[PDB]
Amino acid sequence: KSPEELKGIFEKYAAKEGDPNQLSKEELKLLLQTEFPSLLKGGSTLDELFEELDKNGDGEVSFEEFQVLVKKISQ
Ligand SMILES: [Ca+2]
Ligand SMILES: [Ca+2]
Repeated sequence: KSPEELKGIFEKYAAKEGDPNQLSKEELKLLLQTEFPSLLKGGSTLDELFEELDKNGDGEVSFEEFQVLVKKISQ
């Protein structure tokens, strides 16, 4: 799924809960569940995965750091 998809995915889901802009750890959950269940051919759990994803801040991800996901979908 191209950059132009994933850009539209991230934004919509980042706005699931109170905040419009970041992906919370518990917000990534729903995202993954709906859109990536078969794509997660790994061992990594949510929290472990989030903790690759979020550079060093610790509360919520945003598209910036989500580009690690955009890489790892080829991984
Ligand atoms: Ca949010
Ligand atoms: Ca962050």
